[PDB]
Amino acid sequence: THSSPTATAWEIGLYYELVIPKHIYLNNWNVVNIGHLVKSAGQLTHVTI
Amino acid sequence: SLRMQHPVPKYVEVNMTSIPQGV
Ligand SMILES: *[C@@H]1O[C@H](CO)[C@@H](O[C@@H]2O[C@H](CO)[C@@H](O)[C@H](O)[C@H]2NC(C)=O)[C@H](O)[C@H]1NC(C)=O
Repeated sequence: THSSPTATAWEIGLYYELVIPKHIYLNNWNVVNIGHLVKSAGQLTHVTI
Repeated sequence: SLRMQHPVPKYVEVNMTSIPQGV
């Protein structure tokens, strides 16, 4: 905004985004799906839910 | 003279547990 050899001035426009939490979860586990093997009319099959 | 190798018994313990629904 101003520039002299002994004096300056500046302006900055900052925008912020604040997330507001509804709930926070701390003690968490990932799932892993191993399923089961089945043998049927000669064919080996992997089964999963 | 006669030299022979007699088998002798031994074991290792193996434990197993289930995984409900495979999860
Ligand atoms: C691992 O498991 C086997 C299970 O058979 C243990 O065997 C025992 O060993 C002792 C000697 O310390 C014998 O007196 C018992 O008769 C054995 N029988 C059983 C069924 O336990 C083996 O010694 C174990 N070793 C380790 C490193 O834990």
